[PDB]
Amino acid sequence: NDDDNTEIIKSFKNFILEFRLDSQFIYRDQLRNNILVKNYSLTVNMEHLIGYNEDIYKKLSDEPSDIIPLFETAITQVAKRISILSRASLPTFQLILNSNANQIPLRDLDSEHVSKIVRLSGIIISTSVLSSRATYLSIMCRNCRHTTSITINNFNVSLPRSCLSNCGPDPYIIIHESSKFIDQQFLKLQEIPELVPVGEMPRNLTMTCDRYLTNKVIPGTRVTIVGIYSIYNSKNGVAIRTPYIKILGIQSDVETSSIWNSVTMFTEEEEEEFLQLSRNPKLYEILTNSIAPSIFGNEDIKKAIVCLLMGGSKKILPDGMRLRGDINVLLLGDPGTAKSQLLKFVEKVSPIAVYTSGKGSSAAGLTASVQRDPMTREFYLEGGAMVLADGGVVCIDEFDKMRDEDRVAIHEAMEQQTISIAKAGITTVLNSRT
Amino acid sequence: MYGDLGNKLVLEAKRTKQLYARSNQDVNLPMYHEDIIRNILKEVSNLRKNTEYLKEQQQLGMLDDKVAKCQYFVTLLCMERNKRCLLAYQRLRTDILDSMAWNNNGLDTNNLSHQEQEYLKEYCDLITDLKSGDLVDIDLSGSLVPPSDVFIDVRVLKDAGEIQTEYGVFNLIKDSQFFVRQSDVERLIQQGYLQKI
Amino acid sequence: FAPDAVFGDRVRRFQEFLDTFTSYRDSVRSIQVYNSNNAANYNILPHRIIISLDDLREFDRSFWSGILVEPAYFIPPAEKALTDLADSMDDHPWKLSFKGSFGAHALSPRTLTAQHLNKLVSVEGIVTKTSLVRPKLIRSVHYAAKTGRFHYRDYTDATTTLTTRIPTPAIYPTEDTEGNKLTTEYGYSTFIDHQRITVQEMPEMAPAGQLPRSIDVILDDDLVDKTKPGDRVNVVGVFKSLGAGGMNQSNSNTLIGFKTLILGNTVYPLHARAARQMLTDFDIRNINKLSKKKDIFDILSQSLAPSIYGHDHIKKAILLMLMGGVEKNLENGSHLRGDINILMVGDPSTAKSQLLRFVLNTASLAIATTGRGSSGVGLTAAVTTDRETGERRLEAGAMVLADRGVVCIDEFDKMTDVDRVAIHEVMEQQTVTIAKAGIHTTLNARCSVIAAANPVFGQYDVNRDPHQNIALPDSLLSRFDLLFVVTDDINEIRDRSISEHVLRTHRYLPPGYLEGEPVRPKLVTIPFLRKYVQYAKERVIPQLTQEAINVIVKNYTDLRNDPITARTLETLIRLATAHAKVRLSKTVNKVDAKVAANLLRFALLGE
Amino acid sequence: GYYDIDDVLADGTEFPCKFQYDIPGLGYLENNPGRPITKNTKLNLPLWLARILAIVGPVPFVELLPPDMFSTKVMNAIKTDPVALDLHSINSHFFSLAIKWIMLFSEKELANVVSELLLQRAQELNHHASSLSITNIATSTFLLKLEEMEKEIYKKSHESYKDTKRWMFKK
Amino acid sequence: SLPAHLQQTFSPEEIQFIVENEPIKIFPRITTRQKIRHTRWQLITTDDKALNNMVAMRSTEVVLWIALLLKQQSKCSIVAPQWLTTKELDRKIQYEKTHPDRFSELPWNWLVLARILFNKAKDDFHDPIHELRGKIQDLREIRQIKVLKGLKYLNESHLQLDNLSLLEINELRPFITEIMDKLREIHTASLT
Ligand SMILES: Nc1ncnc2c1ncn2[C@@H]1O[C@H](COP(=O)(O)OP(=O)(O)NP(=O)(O)O)[C@@H](O)[C@H]1O
Ligand SMILES: Nc1ncnc2c1ncn2[C@@H]1O[C@H](COP(=O)(O)OP(=O)(O)NP(=O)(O)O)[C@@H](O)[C@H]1O
Ligand SMILES: [Mg+2]
Ligand SMILES: [Mg+2]
Ligand SMILES: [Zn+2]
Repeated sequence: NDDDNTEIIKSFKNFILEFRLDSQFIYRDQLRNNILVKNYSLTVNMEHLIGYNEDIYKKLSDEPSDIIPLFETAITQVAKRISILSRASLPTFQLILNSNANQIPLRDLDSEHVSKIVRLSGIIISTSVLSSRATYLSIMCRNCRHTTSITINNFNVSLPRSCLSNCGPDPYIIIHESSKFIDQQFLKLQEIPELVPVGEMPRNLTMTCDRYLTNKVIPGTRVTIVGIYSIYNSKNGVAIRTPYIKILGIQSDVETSSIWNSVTMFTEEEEEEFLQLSRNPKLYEILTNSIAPSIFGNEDIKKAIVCLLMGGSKKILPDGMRLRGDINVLLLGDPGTAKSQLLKFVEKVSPIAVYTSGKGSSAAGLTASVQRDPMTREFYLEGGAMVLADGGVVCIDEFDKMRDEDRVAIHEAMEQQTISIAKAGITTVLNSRT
Repeated sequence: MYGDLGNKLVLEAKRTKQLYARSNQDVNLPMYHEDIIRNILKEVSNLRKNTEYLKEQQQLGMLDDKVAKCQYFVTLLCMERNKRCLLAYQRLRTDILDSMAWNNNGLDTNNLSHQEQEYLKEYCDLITDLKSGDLVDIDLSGSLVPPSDVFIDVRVLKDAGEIQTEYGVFNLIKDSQFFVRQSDVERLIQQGYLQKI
Repeated sequence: FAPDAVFGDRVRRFQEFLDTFTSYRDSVRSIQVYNSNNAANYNILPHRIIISLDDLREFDRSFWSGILVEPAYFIPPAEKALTDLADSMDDHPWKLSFKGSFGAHALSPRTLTAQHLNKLVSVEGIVTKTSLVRPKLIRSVHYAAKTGRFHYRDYTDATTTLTTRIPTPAIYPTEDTEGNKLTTEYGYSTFIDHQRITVQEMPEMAPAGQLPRSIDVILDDDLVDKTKPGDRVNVVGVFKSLGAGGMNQSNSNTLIGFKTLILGNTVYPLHARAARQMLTDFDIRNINKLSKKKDIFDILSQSLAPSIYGHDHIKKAILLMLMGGVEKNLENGSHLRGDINILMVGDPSTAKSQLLRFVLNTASLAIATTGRGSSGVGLTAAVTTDRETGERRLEAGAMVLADRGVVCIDEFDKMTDVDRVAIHEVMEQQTVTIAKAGIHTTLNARCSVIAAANPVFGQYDVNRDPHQNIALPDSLLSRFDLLFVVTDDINEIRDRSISEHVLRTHRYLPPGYLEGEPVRPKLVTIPFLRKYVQYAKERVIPQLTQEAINVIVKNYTDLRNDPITARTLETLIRLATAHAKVRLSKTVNKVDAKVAANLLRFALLGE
Repeated sequence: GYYDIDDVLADGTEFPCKFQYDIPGLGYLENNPGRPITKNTKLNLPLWLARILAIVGPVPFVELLPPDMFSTKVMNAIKTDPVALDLHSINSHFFSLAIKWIMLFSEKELANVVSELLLQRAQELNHHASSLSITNIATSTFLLKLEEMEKEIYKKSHESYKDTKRWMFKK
Repeated sequence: SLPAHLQQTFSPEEIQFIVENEPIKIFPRITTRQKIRHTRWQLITTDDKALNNMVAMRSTEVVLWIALLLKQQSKCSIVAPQWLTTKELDRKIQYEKTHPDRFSELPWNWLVLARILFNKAKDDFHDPIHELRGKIQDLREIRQIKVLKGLKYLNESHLQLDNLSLLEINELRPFITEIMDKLREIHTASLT
């Protein structure tokens, strides 16, 4: 078996070391450039893997859960060969996959896709904390102190049942000092709204990412995913098991504020395009034309909507006082004056936004709500529309039909940019920059 | 305080430096800050009036060997600082104008001061004086990318009709393409009529 | 490479370090002689040293980076060497603590990451969900009744040790090897106090639209109870994993991770923008120097909220409320409160919320609340099950967390009345009483409430009476010391003044930022003002005096014999006592009573 | 350079000064031309002025107090972790100002520490300058913590690498 | 008058121009040597004789820009220098792996000439060109590791870089000189 695994590993080593287009060894260069900035991963385009040697892609797509670890191993060996002098240490490199295969919509994924590489898209509705998973367990026997170690690959693992040569019935314990761990995050992906069938409730999948794919995306972002559609045996029918996606690649339509507040991401070409756009003399008129272009007239409202999107400048003073930077606009008036259509456009164009209707809202449902975590039996705080809109806009349509004590709950978050909760023994002032 | 307007002006200098340094083309340099400069020059005139007042009052003699020495030294240093800020701003915009001269005019005018406009004229006159004198066999205003290819394909990007060259013609038909000696068309690549390589 | 072979060299290098930086030897001996004196004199300092980590770097960078990056192999030899130093002093294991310059190891519960496991880290955050304190068994001793020997047994778990020693099942011996019956000897057996706290990320730091992360800290022996919930803290300790992480095959779940902790080595309380500020003799002398300026009360109150125009009488009342009068205890334990309770009710955009936010940033201990966002239970205290043990336990609410501090309440009239029914005991008795879940207790809530509200109508209606303008019951309004009514009443001169002030306020630029770059007549500074308030709260308890009483009774009778009630009198006494604290004076005097009456006259009459 | 704009800006930063004499008329430094400056007045002055008043006097007219950017706190932060440190938040021109301060008061300790800082940050800076696209968040964060001095060195270095890569792979 | 990016270094194109002035061995596919039994090259930067006396497949040495100008047409084939072969590049790789401190004595123009000839003379190599590209890549990667190790020892005093290429030097120049300059400025500032 390990002879064949060695041949697979050598085949991938050759793919990294030999693949070349227009005089550039793109994977050698990418691996080196990643090593210098100390991200130990490689992004592979499966078009290139198919083009190199379609037998390799056949092995990978037949059984990715066995072949992806071997590819990662190959990447480690090349990483050492191109960044450490041979005969004068690095972790196991994550493999990230880019693909243009035909997507399966989230609702169509089923038993025929188990253990296959799958491509899909949706909106991330939740992101859990960074749990820790072992890559390498240092192990020893509780009685005779036989010491060994278990390398782990996270594609579906256990300790051994009895000692590897009396030691008692269940003999092994972990040694955490010499064991190694990685970040693991859970995301919940909900299917695209315009792809939901007629009269159906929108379906969602739990899915996991690890190493450098953690914290890459945040709730509300629309994403496309490459991953192994796979199963886990929950503690809860008969012979029934929970589906999930082991993520191998994430590609958001755009990246915004995922784990960054002062950091940014812009290319030189788009920065220069924005710079020469900023210098245009008719810029305000062009932006006003861009707002809701199929809505006639309402020019001062469109001008105000540009101002609301842009916002002012937030300020913090030696007093300690904070001055509100964002802008609030109310459209009050007659029926069919395109107010709701304008709110729809603003929710569509803003980089961060939420749309709610006042009669569909709640005080908690808007600012933030207390929840009880069921198996912990303990209270925690979950964000409402103001939290999800933080750093952007909340479009409160149908505002006059909001119940008054729901309406009053907006006051602090609307002026002080904060939500002062005091409930169930929780006391916090969450930020809401909306 | 007397240094502040100089700091505002050289922060302006730094921002226009970054504006010019971010791109391959000559970015059109921003407006000449006449208002901040006039505020500085008026501030310098006030500092001069203070030196005049003090050098008058050294006839009246108040503690002058130290106190008048100190007041004079401080106001003198304020004037040195304001001179440095003014000259830093003007030297940067001079440098950018010299660059633009060699790049184009030696082969947006509202943004210059009149001294800068006539300076740019005189500097172009100087560049032309060099390439018109001795060393004339080299077009000193030419490019500084080495000649990699003697024959090039060039696609006609804008129409200009029939023009002669040293031993022939080009009819610059829109979206026609030539295969031609680079030295016979370089002027038109610089002038933006021809596209490739 | 095996750790034991290098333990001796590491020990002698830390011994050479301690010998070199002899301030640590002096500290060890100071602790020892203090404890010896207090043991004999019939309260005890712990066997713990804070080493400046900079000193250890400048001594030996290799050992320093060993403490940072491999503490499980470098702290035990350092603590052994320290214990040997303490042993070398004339006539128990000594522990270490660390301060300074952690660099990349300075983190928060968000950016603490699996790459940091088993390293020494410093985390900044806010404490929540402190467990009960429990004794943790570490050694048990047993008298073998027939054999006569004292047998013993050590114990281990993943929290007791920096390295993963084999576990011990917490079972007490009962029989000798020969089968002789054992008896456990408490008092010779050894237990450490153990406490588990959740440090939460500071909400100001959490990125856009994400909620605060949190991590669990373990504290042992003298570190226990060094913090309560709501404390902003910096914790230093070893970030660790523990448990099986589902690798034990009884757990079918493939995806769950390992539990992780910080094993704490020191705990620093914070209010940097320290919870208690240190005062140099220079600070003492400056504080006294300023107190003799004839109009110091005006200087300090003008120095409050310098970005708020006007509202002079409110800022004066706020200053006296930060410096509340002395609490009285009388016969049969009868009690008179010393807090000053303020209600700002008035028109919108009259800086009521901004004044609350200034107070929140200026008091030593302030808890923010808002009317809709506050439950009555979330305000007093809430019953929860402590998952560490399974017992019903109280979680302190805002009024209890602000004890010996202040509470800020914005949008106060927007509260539901079953919330305001829970306000009454705090105002009237400085306490809250619980009678539910089989828990029957009373908790201290001794704090100045300052609150902001609007009238029942959107703006104050001068055609109608205060009880008709103001939503709250008279049974609640009478409990506030000062009821302020403010209005945004239009006037060109005042509008010009406030406008040009607000434009100066909005034209501010903090240091070092470029023009237009986004952010990441004598008056005292806010740090100075915070120090002055701490000084006056700690070091002066003004005594009432007859010359002040004469002014007080004259003014009280005059105010009453023209809304006034019996409670107005001790409010005047409190305001006078607090103004005596502003003067740093051991006595209340006629000046204090005059200012107190002037300010309460403003509040009542709109003078 | 006299016209070196980043030097003109660096000279505009301010340092804590303690005056050594009672001098009439200089109160405009204290925002009132009609009053004296007094001995042991502690005041922040721009370095283009503070540099001179600390040498002319005899006792010089000004003593320069130790600025916070070279305090023991900052030096210890430097000496633990040079690459993680946010020098830009300490002072945007910290290296130019350190060079001026070392020259103004010959100080071997600070010269060594600033040399160590520069070298250890130059390694990381070269790593981010050498890595090229085929911006990375790990690079995008590090460039915030660079001084204007280091940002200039980074742009020049990274442009050199990018130009070389361009020439090698594009015909 | 000189662009900002050319102030204190060479562009990669200028490095190519410098390397293009080297002589190179070619097989002519034209005959210019006239028999005893018409235009001559008449150059002024380089020697005119070899071009005036070419005979087809009698190998001869000419300046590289002329060799490329001929190889742009079918009229020439450029003989690879001896170092640019699989066995020789493998020997240099083994030297690089064997001696961590030294750079192997590849000629100063090696990367530039490899780029030029792989693009303009892809059909003239005896070895399969994909292997030569692979081994040139191995060499640049290993030498870059050595460069990174070297930069840990920058000084206020001096540095030694025995066999580093012209292109590798030119790539590093606006970094090494700047950092050593600022270390000098820090050091000299401390002197009394
Ligand atoms: N100026 C306009 N230009 C184009 N379509 C318009 C315009 N005004 C109204 N409409 C159309 O009429 C409808 C407007 O609905 P809507 O956006 O709900 O208006 P509204 O102001 O929100 N009225 P209401 O929700 O009853 O208060 C849409 O179908 C629009 O296409
Ligand atoms: N006197 C003042 N000086 C400066 N700013 C002021 C003043 N009065 C109000 N403001 C500004 O008004 C804004 C709103 O202040 P805020 O404290 O929220 O008012 P408020 O009294 O709480 N109104 P409300 O919550 O609707 O009852 C802030 O940005 C203040 O800076
Ligand atoms: Mg509508
Ligand atoms: Mg308010
Ligand atoms: Zn065993």
